[PDB]
Amino acid sequence: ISTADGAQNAIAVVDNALAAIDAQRADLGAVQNRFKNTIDNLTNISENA
Amino acid sequence: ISNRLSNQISGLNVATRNANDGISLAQTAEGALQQSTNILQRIRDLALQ
Repeated sequence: ISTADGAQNAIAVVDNALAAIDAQRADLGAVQNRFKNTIDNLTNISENA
Repeated sequence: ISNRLSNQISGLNVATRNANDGISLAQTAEGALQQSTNILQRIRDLALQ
């Protein structure tokens, strides 16, 4: 960071960059929902079998 | 939206800090120029003497 010109450009870096973390955490959260729904159908196929 | 939003809130807090440090800086400039002002008033007075 130490230079001011790097202080602002830094914020551009971590701004476009931080949202990739959260893009993943989004995806994985959805994948956990996909798991839960999958299981909810899964135990039904189990019971019906 | 909560990650980005929280990051925004934190930046806003840091901005409160930075703006207030700016008020204090410009305060220092003000005072130093009060003293230089009083001096240059004085120098005017001596030119009039």
